[PDB]
Amino acid sequence: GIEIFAALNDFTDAIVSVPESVCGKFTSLKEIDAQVRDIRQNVIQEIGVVLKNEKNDELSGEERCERLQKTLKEILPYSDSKICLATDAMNNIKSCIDRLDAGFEYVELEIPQQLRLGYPDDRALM
Amino acid sequence: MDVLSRVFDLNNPLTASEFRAKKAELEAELESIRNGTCKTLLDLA
Amino acid sequence: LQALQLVEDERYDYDRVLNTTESAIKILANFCEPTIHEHLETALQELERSKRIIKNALIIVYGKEHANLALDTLFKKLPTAAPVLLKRIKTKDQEWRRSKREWSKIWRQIEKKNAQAAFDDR
Amino acid sequence: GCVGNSSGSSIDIDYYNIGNTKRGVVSHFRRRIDPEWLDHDNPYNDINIAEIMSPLTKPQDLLTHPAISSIFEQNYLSILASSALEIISAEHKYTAHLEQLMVALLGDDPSLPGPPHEVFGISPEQCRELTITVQEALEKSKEFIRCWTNVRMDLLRAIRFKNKVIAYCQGEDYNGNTQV
Amino acid sequence: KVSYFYDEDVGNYHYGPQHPMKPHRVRMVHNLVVNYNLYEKLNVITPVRATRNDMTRCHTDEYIEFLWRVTPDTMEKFQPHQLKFNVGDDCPVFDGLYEFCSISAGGSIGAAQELNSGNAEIAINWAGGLHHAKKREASGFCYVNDIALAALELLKYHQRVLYIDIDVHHGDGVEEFFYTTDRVMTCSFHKFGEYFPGTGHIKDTGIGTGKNYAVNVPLRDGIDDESYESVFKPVISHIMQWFRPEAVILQCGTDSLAGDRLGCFNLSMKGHSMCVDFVKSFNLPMICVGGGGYTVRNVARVWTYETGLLAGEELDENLPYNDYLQYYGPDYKLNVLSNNMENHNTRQYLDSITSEIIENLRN
Amino acid sequence: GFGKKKVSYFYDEDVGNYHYGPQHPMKPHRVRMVHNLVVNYNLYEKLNVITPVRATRNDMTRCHTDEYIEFLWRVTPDTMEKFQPHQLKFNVGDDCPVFDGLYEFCSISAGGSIGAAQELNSGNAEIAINWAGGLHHAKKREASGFCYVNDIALAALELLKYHQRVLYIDIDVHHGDGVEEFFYTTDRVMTCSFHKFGEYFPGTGHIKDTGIGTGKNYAVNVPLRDGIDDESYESVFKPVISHIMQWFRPEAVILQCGTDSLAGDRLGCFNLSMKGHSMCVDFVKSFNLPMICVGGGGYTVRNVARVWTYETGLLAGEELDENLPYNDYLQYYGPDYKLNVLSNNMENHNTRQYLDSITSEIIENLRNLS
Amino acid sequence: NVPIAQNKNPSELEFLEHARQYLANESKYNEFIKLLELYSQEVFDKNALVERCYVFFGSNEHLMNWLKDLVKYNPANPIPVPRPRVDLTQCKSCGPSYRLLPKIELLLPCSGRDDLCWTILNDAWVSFPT
Amino acid sequence: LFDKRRIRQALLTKIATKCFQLLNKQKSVHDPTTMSYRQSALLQKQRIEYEAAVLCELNSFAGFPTAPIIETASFDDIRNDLLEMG
Ligand SMILES: [K+]
Ligand SMILES: [K+]
Ligand SMILES: [K+]
Ligand SMILES: [K+]
Ligand SMILES: [Zn+2]
Ligand SMILES: [Zn+2]
Repeated sequence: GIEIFAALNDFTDAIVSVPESVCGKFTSLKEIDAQVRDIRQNVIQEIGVVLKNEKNDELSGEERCERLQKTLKEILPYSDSKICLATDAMNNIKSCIDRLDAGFEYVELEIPQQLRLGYPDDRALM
Repeated sequence: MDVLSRVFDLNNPLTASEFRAKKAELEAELESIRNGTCKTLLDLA
Repeated sequence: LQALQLVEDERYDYDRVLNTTESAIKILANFCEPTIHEHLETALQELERSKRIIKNALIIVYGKEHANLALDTLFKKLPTAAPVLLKRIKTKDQEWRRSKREWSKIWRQIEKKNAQAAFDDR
Repeated sequence: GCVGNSSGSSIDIDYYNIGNTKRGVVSHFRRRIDPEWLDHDNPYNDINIAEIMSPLTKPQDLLTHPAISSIFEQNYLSILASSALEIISAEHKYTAHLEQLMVALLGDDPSLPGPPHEVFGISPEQCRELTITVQEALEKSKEFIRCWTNVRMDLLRAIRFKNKVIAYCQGEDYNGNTQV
Repeated sequence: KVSYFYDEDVGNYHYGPQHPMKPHRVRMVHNLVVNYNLYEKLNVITPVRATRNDMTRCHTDEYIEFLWRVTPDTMEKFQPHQLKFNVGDDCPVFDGLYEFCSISAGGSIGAAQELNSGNAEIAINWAGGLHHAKKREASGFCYVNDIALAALELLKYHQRVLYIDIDVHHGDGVEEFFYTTDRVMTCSFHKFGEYFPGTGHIKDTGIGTGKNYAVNVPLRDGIDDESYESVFKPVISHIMQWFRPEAVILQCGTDSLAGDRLGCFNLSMKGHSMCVDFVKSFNLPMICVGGGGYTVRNVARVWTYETGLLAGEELDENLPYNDYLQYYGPDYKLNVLSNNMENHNTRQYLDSITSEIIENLRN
Repeated sequence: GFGKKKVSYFYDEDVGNYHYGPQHPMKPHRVRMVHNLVVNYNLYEKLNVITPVRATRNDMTRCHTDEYIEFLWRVTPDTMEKFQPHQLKFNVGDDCPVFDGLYEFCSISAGGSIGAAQELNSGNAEIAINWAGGLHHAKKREASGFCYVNDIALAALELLKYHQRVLYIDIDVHHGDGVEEFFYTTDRVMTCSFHKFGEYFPGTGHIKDTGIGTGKNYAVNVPLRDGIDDESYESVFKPVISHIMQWFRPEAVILQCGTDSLAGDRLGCFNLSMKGHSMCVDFVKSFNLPMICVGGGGYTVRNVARVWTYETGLLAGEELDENLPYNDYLQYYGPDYKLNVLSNNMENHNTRQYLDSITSEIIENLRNLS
Repeated sequence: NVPIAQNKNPSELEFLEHARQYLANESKYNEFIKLLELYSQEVFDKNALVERCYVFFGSNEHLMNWLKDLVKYNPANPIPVPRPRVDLTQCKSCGPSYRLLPKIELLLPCSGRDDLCWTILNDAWVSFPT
Repeated sequence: LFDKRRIRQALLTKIATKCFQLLNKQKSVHDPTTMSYRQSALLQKQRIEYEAAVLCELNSFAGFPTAPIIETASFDDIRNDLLEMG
């Protein structure tokens, strides 16, 4: 008979649920990401001077790498934090999006054709 | 050539020892390729 | 002005609860795995350092009487008490988040109307 | 000493048990029919609960219903997706350099045929420690990217579905734009 | 190069069921500092929790030890001793009280130590600055008085400190701490009359060798930006002329804004930030702490603005999407306005008190 | 150790052998010619020449439609008597003929472009060349104007996995309409095209075509007139691009280097020379961004061969001698036998005030940006 | 064809009813229904439906031949014969050169796009020489 | 030389992701957590429709309803949990 839109009424709840998990996680990231940028620029400059070997030649290659080694040792505990946060966010959004997808699979079925394919005359078809 | 098409081609849970065994296998394979003795590296090479 | 203040107090009270259950979910789900029986004296040390978050999660989900009971019983029978707590707390979290969505549907209208009509202390 | 009195006798709550759950209520602004109280004394006047919480029943209602339309006018996904791209890009600028150093240290560098410890003079016992730490760093930095990319791609899936629905429930008012 | 202290735990404490004081507000501030990309322009530090030997230079050891041992579920043996220390009704006992007190006092002492050693000129501790707590009892939402400890730390190197207070309530704990000394001068701008704490009379200006070295500016209801400016700039200017401070502790309570829960002023974000501007413009070592503030949306926005302006930046007017965004509807802007509340300060009154003050300050 | 960075350079030895039609202006043969000079200037010692991995169906339908790619992959010049509906639908048959090895040609082009994108994504290079690519007139649903599969879109998509903003500069004499239509409603790719706007193909590109939706102010058109010279072109080119680099702030550039905008071309109607044309490439390169440089138009093959050779030697950081060394096509390059293309005495139509007007307008539009 | 929404032609009704109980999984039963919908509105042809159906009815050889006999499939000529072309003269415009596309035109399959091509690439506005 | 380095890099990444994915899959399958989509959808719609009527009635008669209360678990469920933990 006449159809309630149960799926279309759950879709609007899923579409709201999606941003919140990742909202918390995004901010927690931006903190870490912002307390690591100087070290990352250090590492980039160091790798550049070690890999060109001809453009900034002021070093003793044995020490030019001890510096890079120490700097890499400094950045290591931040990568773990980033990995934990990324896995948390991944799981949360995965569940939420499975829900939203299962919904949209149905909201496209109980909607009249003329509302998604237009009237059979508003189609150019030369 | 065509590397990406040759290098590229479970909810049942695991006990503690099966998990440890599988993990040890994967770590050993990683260390195998990091020094150039893998059996998938050598065939393509 | 007081209707707006009540809106703000209500959403604050939702937030503190949701945040507490979140952190406790995190820790407990960390304590649930296959290899947990192996390295237990390390997990048993990350539980003493977080006893307060889990105590508050229990106070919220059970009550101030069963809280001590569950805290002790988990201090002993850890690698099989942790999963049932995790299941309960996740169910509660899901339903409370679902509730907060549908009431935020209404807090917004309250704030619109009274934010307009509340800048008149004459 | 009494800093103040925060709780006035207007927000006091009364609990009523319905079915199996008790619901509190603000009962100072009831109908309390009397001469002194006017309608516009009620803060919660003209807040219709029956039409805020009501279902849709008609697809086009998505664009006029108060609460729902206030929901399809937020752009919180389009902010988050761009934030994800901005986060991935810096990490990748770092990973590319780590990766170049890695192919140099392993030895699979076309432009470096000799032994790597020679081409930047260091003891062959220093090159192994360097290679170990570079390997850890590169692997972790690759994993973070692999996860954050899935986060971002699912945000994009959500955005795609949302726009598709906004365009379906517009019938003949479909001008290409779908910014509500 | 502004030291900015922030401990992540302080936003997880909870005074009581419907209490007006929420430390959570501090967390909201940080959540806008990060999303405003001010994290990179500030030297962000994590305070070293204050020990028990640090906290009993002002307070007594008996009161501090009581604070240490008490606990919300084992206060059946303390319940007699509760109200001997004013704890219990509006200074409740909650879970983790001593941790919160150590966090705030440690932030303040850390800021003072940053300024002592030249590592900065401006320090910020938004989760300290509790000016009501007395030497032997709690008082009006505050248990340990961190500002006295910050000043006792500053006085090791500097020679004369100035404590400015723009919380609508009177700063009675601090004033009573340094009431008989000339090396610290207290200045308060407070609503007077039938109000908490009921001290702060325009004739209370210190004893002993502290005579003339306190300043109470008793205002009245409804005051707004222009009148506040007209009475704030003259007195501050004459204090800097005649006292010659070396360090400035600025207390930035925000219950003096329009719409507060327990406030009776009519300032706005511009009217409030004018005071920070004007005190910063003297180029001094400046600690800048928090205080009151009980409508938390206002507190968050105003304190974010004042931090962005103490660093030197210019934050947008719109608000960046963050976790606590919906607290700020339905406009979502960094602005706090004022209402048509009727002022009660006749110009003659303001000029009379200003002249009495300045004539006191000539000694 | 890993030393300097060299220029990757994609070439597939079969690419020269595909032949459109009897008197068709487009000759893939020309790429062969370019290579025969890159070999005989001994340039190949400063490049990294790479063979492209031909692209598949599941790689070309990231932009086009299943029906179009299916028709491409199935048709042959003999069995096109059964495809007469598809010819009408897909715009194939007169200007875009069906020939032998059509699909293989398209796969070579698209594979070079995607390979260049992967090279930049990986960090192995900072410049990457592919002269067989750059077919900028192909739509998502159709073929249009000598092009069948729009590989610049595929390169851009592959670039957008790690770079947040991309800039596509187009200096073929025509309007790059496929690459504009693809990215018209988005603010992650900004297109900028300089072209002859008039009674000219394709007919689009009006100065007030600057994007819809979110891509409002993220397309740039510069409509010029006949006979423009090197100094007029430079006057209108350098300001626009300077402000795009200032205000848009990209992270990766795709430079289309068509050469029917040269003096004496079979179809174009401009008046640039080899140095005037190379000025653009050198200016764009001077900004130090990851860059792709693709082919494009060009229907006088001697001029095209010499110019693309010069620009290749100029991206590599070299300086080529102006005498042509003996190569297999020396008799195409008479009678000077020099590495140079010369302008003529045709009359310019772009008065100074016109150029000032459009430059001002465009710079206001770009000031709308962030 | 199968041009009515959900009701006609007892043959098709029985075939649809029996199409489950093997495809009993609904999540991959709605997909087949949507493809039938696309076929009946003239996006596909009888030759282009059969291939995705092969994806669904590979093994159950009884159903597949029923299907082929239901759309009058001919194995003599399997070329797919696409949908005719639209004339953008009678379309809403935005600027000198762009036109808006009918709603149905956005329902052509592009089976390589992930959810980055779908949000970045432009789908609705085409270009028309003014 | 090109293809050799390409293969090595690709294999390195593939094996590392396999390792991480195994770790996560174990942790998540050990995590403890109907009849359709239609059923849960209809359940939620019926429940919302009931709550709306309850709250409109309570609105007219008694007052304006505040946020839903945050309560503990049932007596039965607390019992069963203390049991299985015991
Ligand atoms: K004093
Ligand atoms: K004061
Ligand atoms: K052009
Ligand atoms: K664009
Ligand atoms: Zn106060
Ligand atoms: Zn051209």
